[PDB]
Amino acid sequence: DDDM
Amino acid sequence: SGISLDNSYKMDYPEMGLCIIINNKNFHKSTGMTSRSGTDVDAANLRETFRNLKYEVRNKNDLTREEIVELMRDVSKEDHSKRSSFVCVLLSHGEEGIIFGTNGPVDLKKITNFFRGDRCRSLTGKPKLFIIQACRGTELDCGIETHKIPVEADFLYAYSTAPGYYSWRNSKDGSWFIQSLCAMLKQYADKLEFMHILTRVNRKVATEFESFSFDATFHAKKQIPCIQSMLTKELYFYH
Amino acid sequence: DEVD
Repeated sequence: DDDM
Repeated sequence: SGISLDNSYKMDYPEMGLCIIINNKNFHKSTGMTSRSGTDVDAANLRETFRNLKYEVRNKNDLTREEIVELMRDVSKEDHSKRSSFVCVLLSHGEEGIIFGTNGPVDLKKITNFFRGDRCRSLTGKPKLFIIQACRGTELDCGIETHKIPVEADFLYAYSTAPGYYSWRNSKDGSWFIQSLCAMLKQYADKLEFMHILTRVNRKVATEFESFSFDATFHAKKQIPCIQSMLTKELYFYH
Repeated sequence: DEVD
């Protein structure tokens, strides 16, 4: 899970 | 076979492991904490740096104290059987023993405890690296002109600053420590053991940075990072 | 330069  | 030596962590599992990056820039007004400009520069630097070391990087931005704890709990509950190591980078406000979520403090010990040898079995005997860019107090450095293992074993805490001290961040270039960490990892990760890399980081921060401020209290100050190693072997990022 |  990645925001960036 | 012939003579075998075992002074180095096994880093040839199928995966290098996870690199969790927690980047807190914007804080809830009620806390009274200011925004951490420059920290996005840091987070992207780390993402690229660790990507090149073959870590599965997860960037997380602006987490509450509850979200921080929940993330670490969930990550510590993954199966790390096929991974060589674990890395966690914390970028936030802090004080000694504490890192801030967007709405309040988190005890550093609460975070790392999730990964204790007895609570995260698939990381037992593997290196668990915590890289912490955050204040550890309010002191300023004026400088001077020139069959069982311990549950706390196999941790390395790479602090940006000495116990009790402020940590410095440049709003354009990023934090002094993370700037230097990434440069030294890029240049030496394929050559040097990690402790020796972190010593080069120490020298870089100590010699190449010095604060500039219109405020005399904060002008011309220095910084030395702090390596806290509970590792039991040498750590090389190659094999 | 800013402190954290």
